[PDB]
Amino acid sequence: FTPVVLATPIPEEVQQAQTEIKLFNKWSFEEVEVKDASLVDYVQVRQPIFVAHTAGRYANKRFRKAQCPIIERLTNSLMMNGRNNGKKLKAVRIIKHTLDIINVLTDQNPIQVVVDAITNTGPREDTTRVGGGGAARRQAVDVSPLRRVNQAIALLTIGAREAAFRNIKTIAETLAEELINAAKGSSTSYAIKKKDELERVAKSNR
Amino acid sequence: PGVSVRDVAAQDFINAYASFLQRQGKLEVPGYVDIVKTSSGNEMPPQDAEGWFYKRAASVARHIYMRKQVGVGKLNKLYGGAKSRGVRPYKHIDASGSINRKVLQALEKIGIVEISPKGGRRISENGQRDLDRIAAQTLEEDE
Amino acid sequence: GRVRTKTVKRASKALIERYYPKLTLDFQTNKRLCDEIATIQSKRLRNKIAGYTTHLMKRIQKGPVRG
Amino acid sequence: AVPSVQTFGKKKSATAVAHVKAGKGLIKVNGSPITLVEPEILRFKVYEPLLLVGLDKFSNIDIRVRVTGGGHVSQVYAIRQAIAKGLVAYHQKYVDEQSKNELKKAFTSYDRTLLIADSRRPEPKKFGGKGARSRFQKSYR
Amino acid sequence: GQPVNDFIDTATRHVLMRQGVLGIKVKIMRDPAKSRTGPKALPDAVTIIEPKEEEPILAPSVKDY
Amino acid sequence: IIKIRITLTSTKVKQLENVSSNIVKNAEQHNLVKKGPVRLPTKVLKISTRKTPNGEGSKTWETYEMRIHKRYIDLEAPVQIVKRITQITIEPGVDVEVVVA
Amino acid sequence: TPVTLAKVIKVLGRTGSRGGVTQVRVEFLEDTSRTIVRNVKGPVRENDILVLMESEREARRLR
Amino acid sequence: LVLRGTLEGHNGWVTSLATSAGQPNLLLSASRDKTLISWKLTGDDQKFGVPVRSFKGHSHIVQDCTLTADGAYALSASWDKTLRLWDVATGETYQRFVGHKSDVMSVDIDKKASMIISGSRDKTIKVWTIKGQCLATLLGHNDWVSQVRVVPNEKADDDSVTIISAGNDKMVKAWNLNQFQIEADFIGHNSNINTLTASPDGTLIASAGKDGEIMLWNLAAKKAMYTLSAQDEVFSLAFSPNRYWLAAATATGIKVFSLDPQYLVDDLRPEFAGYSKAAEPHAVSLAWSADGQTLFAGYTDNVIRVWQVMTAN
RNA sequence: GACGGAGCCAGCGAGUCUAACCUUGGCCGAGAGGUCUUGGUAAUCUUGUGAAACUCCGUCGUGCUGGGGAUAGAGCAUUGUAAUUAUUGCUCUUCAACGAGGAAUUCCUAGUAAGCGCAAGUCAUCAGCUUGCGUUGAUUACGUCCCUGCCCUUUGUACACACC
RNA sequence: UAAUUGCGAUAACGAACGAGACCUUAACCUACUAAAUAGUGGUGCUAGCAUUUGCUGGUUAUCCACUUCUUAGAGGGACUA
Ligand SMILES: [Mg+2]
Ligand SMILES: [Mg+2]
Ligand SMILES: [Mg+2]
Ligand SMILES: [Mg+2]
Ligand SMILES: [Mg+2]
Ligand SMILES: [Mg+2]
Ligand SMILES: [Mg+2]
Ligand SMILES: [Mg+2]
Ligand SMILES: [Mg+2]
Ligand SMILES: [Mg+2]
Ligand SMILES: [Mg+2]
Ligand SMILES: [Mg+2]
Ligand SMILES: [Mg+2]
Repeated sequence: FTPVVLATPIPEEVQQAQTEIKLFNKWSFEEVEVKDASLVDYVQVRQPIFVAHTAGRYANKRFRKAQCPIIERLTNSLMMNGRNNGKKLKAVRIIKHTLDIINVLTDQNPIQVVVDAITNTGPREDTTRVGGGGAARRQAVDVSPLRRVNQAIALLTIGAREAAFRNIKTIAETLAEELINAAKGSSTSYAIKKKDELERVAKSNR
Repeated sequence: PGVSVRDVAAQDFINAYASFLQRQGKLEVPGYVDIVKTSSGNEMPPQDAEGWFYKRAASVARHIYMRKQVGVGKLNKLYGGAKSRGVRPYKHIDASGSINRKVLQALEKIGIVEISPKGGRRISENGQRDLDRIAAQTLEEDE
Repeated sequence: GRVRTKTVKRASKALIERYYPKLTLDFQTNKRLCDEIATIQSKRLRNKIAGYTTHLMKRIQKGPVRG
Repeated sequence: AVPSVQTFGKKKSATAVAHVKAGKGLIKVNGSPITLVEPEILRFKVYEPLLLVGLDKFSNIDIRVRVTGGGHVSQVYAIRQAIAKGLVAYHQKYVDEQSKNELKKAFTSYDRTLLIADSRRPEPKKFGGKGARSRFQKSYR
Repeated sequence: GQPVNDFIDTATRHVLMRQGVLGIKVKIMRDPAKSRTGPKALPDAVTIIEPKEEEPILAPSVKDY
Repeated sequence: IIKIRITLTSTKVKQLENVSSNIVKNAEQHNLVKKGPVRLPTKVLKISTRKTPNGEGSKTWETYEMRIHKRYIDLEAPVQIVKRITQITIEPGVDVEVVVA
Repeated sequence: TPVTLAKVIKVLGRTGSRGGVTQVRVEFLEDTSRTIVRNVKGPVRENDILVLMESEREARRLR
Repeated sequence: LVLRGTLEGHNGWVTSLATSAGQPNLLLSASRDKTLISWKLTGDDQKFGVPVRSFKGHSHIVQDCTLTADGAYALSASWDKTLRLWDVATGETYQRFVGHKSDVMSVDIDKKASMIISGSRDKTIKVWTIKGQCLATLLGHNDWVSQVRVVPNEKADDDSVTIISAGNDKMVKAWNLNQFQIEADFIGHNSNINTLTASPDGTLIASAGKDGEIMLWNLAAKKAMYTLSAQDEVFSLAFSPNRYWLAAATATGIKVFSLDPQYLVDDLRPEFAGYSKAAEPHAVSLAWSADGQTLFAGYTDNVIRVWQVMTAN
């Protein structure tokens, strides 16, 4: 393994793991694949990241948010409501705790759980607005894959917010159970419930 | 192979130095330690009543080591916080100068800090020595 | 956008009209030329003059223009 | 003697001055080890350079960073630059161009620009609003 | 612009008559060519000096010294 | 042979600059050590007030700025040379003060 | 379910009264010569993969 | 003369290339990426040379680099009105010449490494010593002086060194520096002039400009020989010393010509891809080796490359 | 998330002469504050303005509750000639509505919104205001003329104080 | 085109104001000039621990050296290359 010992410690755990494979805190970034098509090249899980806090410019041009890795997008969507607009260091801790709870509930990769949740809650068919003199109509329209991913992350975080507003359960637990049920759609996630109502209203209004 | 309070962590070292000052006990605390709020910007007294003054002593001793010379005004500015003025917005209000000076002169009468010219209080010989030795035992606390 | 105005267009046209053999195809050399044979009072304006002059040089090498 | 170089790292207001010299191989910020900086979860953000390139290339370097200005995140993102640019400057001035270059390839392959700083600066505030772009709420009635 | 701050001089004068006071605004733009300090032209003029010409063939030869 | 300090300040940058150029020039043909001038941070006198004389109209504010530029040079010169510098170098607007210590 | 994986070729124009629905020319990833127009709600580039459950609406300009 | 592999490492037009007579395994490249990179050659199928040292310290584009013979003193002339003298190892500035009022065009050291000469954009040529004393100022050119090139005199280091220079008012001046006056002037150029060079023996000048004619002059008899169109913008000029040829980097590629007798040798074409026919990357710089087996050509795609003299078949 | 400890980081600026300004440091005081000195006409001294939000460890625990701090009573200080319809500051006690807000409607495309404090202005005292500054820093467009309007052209007009 | 901004067309030609240009500020300069009223490194004196070189500090008349960070002034840089 060849450790190099200095008077500064540089502990062996971070030494070995992050010299061998470019991880999360301690999580493998390889062997994760997007289980379905039509979300590749947007769900950015090919370039690894240590910690979701990056000073990356993504809102300058048109699709640098698509180039951005997905875990930072999960933190940035965990960020909303006016009490917590700014505290993304806190959002990173919540996300680390959430993925720890994911590991405890299921032995599989938490980033794979996040990918499966986004894949299974992307709303395939939305409904847009038409002038339509009289009852001011709505017409069913498909969804671009970036809008799929964005609405998926927004649904996950809004569900966690409203299900852990006034409860004993913390944001990390609520986000973890929502991510588990969105990974296995069991008609229990608020994200998949909003997906299902979007699909049924689209197939009614088409 | 080379030990300093800069080289040891803050929270751990502060807990261990508070425990050492508890085990020694020669601090001659004032009588109103249970009364105070430690600042006018507080509304509740400190929870750990048996060791809050000694934790303050540990923090102040570490501060005097880290800096050249500071006074009760600098300590009050540091240990102050945000005052809840009701419906009005928060402000920064300084801490309790009485307990700050009581813990300063208590560290003096131990022999950890002394009077430094151009005004001020600076770390002592045996104060730098015993802060460095307890920094050692916190470094080699590993099993 | 990056539409160039009558000042830079008129000036660059006059320079390329009466200084064709001396002026080059490179922006750096061409702006040193503009600095030396024009008493322009603005640095950014001088850079704009030289840039449009280089554009006209490339178009002249490509083919004959009407202007 | 003392073959040292001085580099800097800036974010929005933080200036981190890194003294990089040939020594035993220690890495310290404000007279304290890197393993003791307090952004809590950004301990890995500091390690990012040291880690990426490899501890080996630091097993002969003493770097000491003095830090001024800007809040805690500004502080840490500045260390990152200094312990990476001081690195790049040292490999420029003393060792092989292929080594410095492949370090540049790794840095720009993974980069949050690292070696270059962010050009984003706080724009000035305008009258009629508490923010720089947002204006006061008007009523019409 | 700063050309107005550089070249233009403005004056305002209140004139009292038997009615209400009259306001005289006088504005004078100085020429740039007879200035003694500062810029000698507006920041728009690109004055281009004319070149001189030489015969091309020249009967290519050398000179002895 | 007395070691004194000369400190100049003004609001107009260019006349301050050629005052300082005159001073450093004269010191350089009569060298004392070298003592190039030291340039202080520019003090921006900021005064913000309303545009409107009355209180009607859109709430538009304005910020007038004065700029104070200030330099110092150290000289270690005899009496008459200190004098001849201090009365020969003088221009409008630039205020120059000399201190013995 | 008849899920269909489409793949764009061309962007036609941004229809819709509010201007958010984009017209695209897509193929279907099994026949090259089978291409139709689609209304999309989100932002669309060239070379991306869309999802249909129904592929024969052949819609047009929205008012 | 085939391609011996491509050479990368720059981000600007490679303005100058040079070698060392004492150590023939070294290259120096000055480019428009504001740095001067010295390379050690290896002879690999592709990477002929590996960069070993990079030199910085300019605030604008560097144009020319010149070395002493053994390879220990290196001058650069750069458009921030700077001249600077490095060593090769450990990369520190030995000295900086300042005093030029504008961009600097060309620098040359004499054969005994005592006299440094710099022609520059303020229509003038400074001549300096090694330590940094301005020995003299020389005028005469009404326009941009293009380049200067030293000329060594006869054997046993005779008590004279000559110099030639070209300036963009159709003028070529040959000077002697024993007591600083003018000795020869050359006229005849149709157009703009950019590049000349002097023979290794030290009696021939070849000079070149905008419209493709090459003139050659001789100082021993002080007479003109001829002129030769290259049909394009010729940029750089070099002498193959032992084999005695004329390499000319031009706006379309390389034209290498022969002197004994007068015949064209090669219109050298590099293969390119991805570019249209109206945006062909032209040439910038040429250099010959110490014994002239190798010419290095620096090109506008930030790319240097090398072709070695070999039998035709 | 509130509280309690510890960790601990900015930038824009202002400041006294015939006046009494910004105040360090020492001491008294729970606190506000007081007193003895000191530095500064200022990149030097106040001031590293050791700011707050944050970070860590702990108490609490879905309870209008340790959330929230209005409305009240008593007392202690400071400014001022003078505080009574409390100038403000501090201490204890009192502990109300508020459980995320209907028709409507405002601002906003990146270091922007939003959160967070600080300085200056008015100032003897009094910021919940404004003007600036920095700290932390998202989402969602990269379009359209549907609503509200604007510019140009054509067209119609019984309008010209001009579609009110 | 942000722009009666330009290309062009053309009973119009040649101009003018405005826009733009300009000025201030925020960004870059390990290139210049510098600087105990900004710093940095070394040297002395001195304090701890380790002692084996070291690590963390303090020090105004301990000097010496430098300007990377800090300030400015003169410039350069982007002109869509
Ligand atoms: Mg606190
Ligand atoms: Mg609040
Ligand atoms: Mg704001
Ligand atoms: Mg707290
Ligand atoms: Mg500060
Ligand atoms: Mg409360
Ligand atoms: Mg106020
Ligand atoms: Mg009042
Ligand atoms: Mg008011
Ligand atoms: Mg009609
Ligand atoms: Mg009428
Ligand atoms: Mg009507
Ligand atoms: Mg010392």
